[PDB]
Amino acid sequence: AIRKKLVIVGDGACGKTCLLIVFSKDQFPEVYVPTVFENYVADIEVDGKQVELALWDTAGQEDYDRLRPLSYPDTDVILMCFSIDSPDSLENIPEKWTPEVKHFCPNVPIILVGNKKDLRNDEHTRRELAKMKQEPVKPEEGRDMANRIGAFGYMECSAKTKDGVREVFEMATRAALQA
Amino acid sequence: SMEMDEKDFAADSWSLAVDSSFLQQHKKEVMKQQDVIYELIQTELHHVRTLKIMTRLFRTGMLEELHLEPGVVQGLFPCVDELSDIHTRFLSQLLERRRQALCPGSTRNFVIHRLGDLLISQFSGPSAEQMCKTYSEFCSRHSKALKLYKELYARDKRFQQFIRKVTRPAVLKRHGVQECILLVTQRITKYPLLISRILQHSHGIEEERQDLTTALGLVKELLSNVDEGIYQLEKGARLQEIYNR
Ligand SMILES: c1n[nH]c(-c2nccs2)n1
Repeated sequence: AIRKKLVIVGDGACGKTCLLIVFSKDQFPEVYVPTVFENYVADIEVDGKQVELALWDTAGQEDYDRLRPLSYPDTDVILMCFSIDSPDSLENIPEKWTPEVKHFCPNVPIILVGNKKDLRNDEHTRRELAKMKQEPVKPEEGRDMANRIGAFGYMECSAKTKDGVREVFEMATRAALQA
Repeated sequence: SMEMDEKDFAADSWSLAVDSSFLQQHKKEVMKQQDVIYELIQTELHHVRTLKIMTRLFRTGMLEELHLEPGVVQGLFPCVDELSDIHTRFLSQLLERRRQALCPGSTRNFVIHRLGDLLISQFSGPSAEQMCKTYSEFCSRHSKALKLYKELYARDKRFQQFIRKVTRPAVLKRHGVQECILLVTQRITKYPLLISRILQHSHGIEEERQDLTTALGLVKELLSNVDEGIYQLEKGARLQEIYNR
């Protein structure tokens, strides 16, 4: 079991903390949803290979440009998150996060992840966004952004229902194992 | 951590830690406030435990078993005793507030109504100056500590055996040397998230809402000061590289 390091980046409202919690517990919390995530080492077997994947969150570091890069040393795979209920979080992907992650993590694979995919067909979400002349991010808009930033791949998930969550972390492990 | 505190913070939430007959006596908004205060204290207990692994397991084990060159153990674990002193004091104050709030005849049923004042005290005056000085120093030495660790693990046989030996137990899975250093660096940026969510459920008493609003502002001032005082030290970097930054 080789050790690999994963870091999740993205805006404060992208759902990165929730995603790490749901994966690490293999359950959406039924009693209390934690505010923060410390770290975790997941045992994962992907395509016949056993890996210990250390998980780290960047939540709370978004406003601190000198503290935030301390999370990046020796990272093996980056999960770059945006929320499907927020086209504004997707616009900040090529603007701020991509040049930062390419600077501190050169040649590290980046997986662009569309979170909260359950909200794409949510009526309250569609009504709220229409007031600011917006709509939920379409899957093709996510793919095009991923292609544009040179991401290893594009994936979507919902921490609420767990759909796609296992797949995201298994693919992150595969990317971490590549040359 | 000591068994008494581990057991008091074993449950996933305050609502599962207290007796179900005690939980039924409170309003929904009080349960939400108490679950977030419990997460703050539980994560502080874990953070103090991380600092004890660094001082007692790693640092002390290297001094008593290995023959490292002078200044190597300090370089691997910068400011660990000052950090341990800051957070053990803060944890003691948090656990004393919980202890005083316990119902007579119970070691688990409590409600903390006055957290704001404790947070204002921790994040102002001499203790905020010490946190700012200690984290500005620690975070500026983060890169140097990681590089020093990597060199020793790859070139010193006895150091590699030591690390593999003390990190072998399952309870150390998340707590290798580099993992402890990043857990500590990330701790300070967790405080605003926890405080803001406690504030969200503390509108019932206006003085408490005001105190948590002041505490949140003080924590953000501390973080801004620490962030502005960081510059990664690099062993071997020449003066020309520094004054041309
Ligand atoms: C080059 N691209 N992004 C950067 C950053 N420096 C500090 C925080 S982000 N450098």
